[PDB]
Amino acid sequence: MLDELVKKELSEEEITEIKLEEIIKYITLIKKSKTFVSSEIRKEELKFLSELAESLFELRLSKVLEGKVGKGFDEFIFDIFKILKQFYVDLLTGRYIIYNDKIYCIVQKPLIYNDHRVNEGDVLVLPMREALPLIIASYLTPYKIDIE
Amino acid sequence: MLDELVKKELSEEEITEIKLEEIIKYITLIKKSKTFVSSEIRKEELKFLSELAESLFELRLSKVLEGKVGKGFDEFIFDIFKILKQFYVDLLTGRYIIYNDKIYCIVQKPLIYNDHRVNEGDVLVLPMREALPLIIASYLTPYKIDIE
Amino acid sequence: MIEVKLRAIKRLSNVYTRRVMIIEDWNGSSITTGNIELVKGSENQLPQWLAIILEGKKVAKIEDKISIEDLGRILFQERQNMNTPASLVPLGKDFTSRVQLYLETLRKDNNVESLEKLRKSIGILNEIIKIRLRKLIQLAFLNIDDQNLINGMTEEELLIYKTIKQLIKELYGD
Amino acid sequence: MIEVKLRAIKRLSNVYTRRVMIIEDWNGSSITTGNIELVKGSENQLPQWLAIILEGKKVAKIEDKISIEDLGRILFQERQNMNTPASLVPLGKDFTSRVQLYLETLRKDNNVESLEKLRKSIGILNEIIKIRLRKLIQLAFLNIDDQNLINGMTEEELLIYKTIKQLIKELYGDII
Repeated sequence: MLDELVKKELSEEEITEIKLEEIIKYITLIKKSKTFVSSEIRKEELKFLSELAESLFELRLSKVLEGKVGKGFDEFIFDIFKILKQFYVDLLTGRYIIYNDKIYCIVQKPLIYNDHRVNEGDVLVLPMREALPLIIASYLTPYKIDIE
Repeated sequence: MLDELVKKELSEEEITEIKLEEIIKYITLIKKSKTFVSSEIRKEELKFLSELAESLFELRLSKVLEGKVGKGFDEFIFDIFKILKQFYVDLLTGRYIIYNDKIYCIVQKPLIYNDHRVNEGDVLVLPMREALPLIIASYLTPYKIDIE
Repeated sequence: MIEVKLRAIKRLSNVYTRRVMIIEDWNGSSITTGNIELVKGSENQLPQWLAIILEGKKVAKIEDKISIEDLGRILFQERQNMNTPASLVPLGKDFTSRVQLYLETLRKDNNVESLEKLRKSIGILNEIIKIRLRKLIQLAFLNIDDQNLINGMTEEELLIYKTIKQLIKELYGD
Repeated sequence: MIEVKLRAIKRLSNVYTRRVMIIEDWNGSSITTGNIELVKGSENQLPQWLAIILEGKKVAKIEDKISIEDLGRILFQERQNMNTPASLVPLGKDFTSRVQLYLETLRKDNNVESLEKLRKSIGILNEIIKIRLRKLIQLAFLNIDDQNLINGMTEEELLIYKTIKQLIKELYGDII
């Protein structure tokens, strides 16, 4: 249950190993409950369960910020967080080429931008607000300057 | 340098408004310095600036975790963090259809997945570690089970 | 500083077990408790969120509610040894949740008596919080790990106590 | 969240401004200061990391180092009004880093006189920390106008002070 996962996350200093099998088991329980749980109880319980899941995310992400190593089903979520941090550090240390709010990027996979086809190896200049999601999705990588 | 932004972030409870022009100012100085700053001084200095950039990210993300509303050049980074949070809550509250480690998603833009072309409106069942980056890049949107 | 953990503690308290005397038959289900069947004249243990729903429907009644007399008694016992840091009254983990529910019901009724009783309760709680914080911070500054004292702290107070202990040890041990 | 602020404080101490006495002519550059020209006999202000680099090259000498005589004077002034929470001696944000530098040079010498000054300085520091921490905790509960007192705190003491005031306020809001 979610309350158990939140309670163990508060008491432990390290990030608890929440395996994917346990998450799939609890999601199956939620789906099965639709057969027996009334709509009134299910609606009120959704608020308290979503608040517990929200806290579980916050507690585990706080430990990631403090320096704890994340392991479990949500490791792919923490990896996205590390990409956000590395983009942040590269940007402030001048490793990127910025024109106003746009950034130079190298295309990794065939992509359609502004109704135009770009292929792997091409260079695209586009706002950071649109480049970073495409970086996380491995469609783009930022053009890097070696300031060392 | 970046120490100005870190000090102000460390003293105020709310997220400081760091305009993009402030970031451009420091990036410009880092770029110009490569022509007249010795490599010995510049290497040690860039190490300190990189650590200060990490701290600025960590301090502002800590305030986002607590509920503060962020405004500034890095607002698009915080919005991605909220996408990770909402995906986490929706998953643990049974709002997504999960099949083994995969998840049902609705296609939003033309997509090439596994060398196969899919278009808007199509449904794709792919692993979560691959689906979430495509959700952030607006190529996919997870199929949300309507309650009741 | 500890806003994330304070919310997590509060949201955990909505699932804490509460004693309830069932007054009307009712059978239903939830994700937490599964299929349950209640019966009149039988005390049962339910999560706090479910007990509040069943109390508003007059299905059952919550028994272990905090009162203004309990707050005045805690304040009195706290003033007897105001300068003694190791004289915290043992409150427990459910004290904060029961107080939050007490102020929630008074503010929901919106009666005139609920307003003046609320102001009197806030004045008592402010005196209780200040005195207990004086003792709790001093215990952290003195660095005294007493298992009997730690149990007497609420979850929120224990978090504050450990945060300042670790902050002093890290800053003046480095 | 305290761990994030600890790293930020430790990383800020590298860029504290230090008053340095120039002993040898040297013109150089850095990203922080740009191109600067240092002349003998003139005091200048430099970031701490750069002042240490120029000190190791015998280019200049840091002037505002802390000493055991300074530690004894601070302990004396702190003892003058131990029960007064608003009687903190103004130290500065760079005080902690300067003390760590003075203690590190005493360990580097490895002399009998240096190890004796190291133990005595640690003893004085312990008494200073005890007195200042007690005044700091009381100051956090007093709710007084604290602007000159905040300026007089070190960076680590300011973190302790504001963390206590924030924890008290957050517990008040969570209960009330």
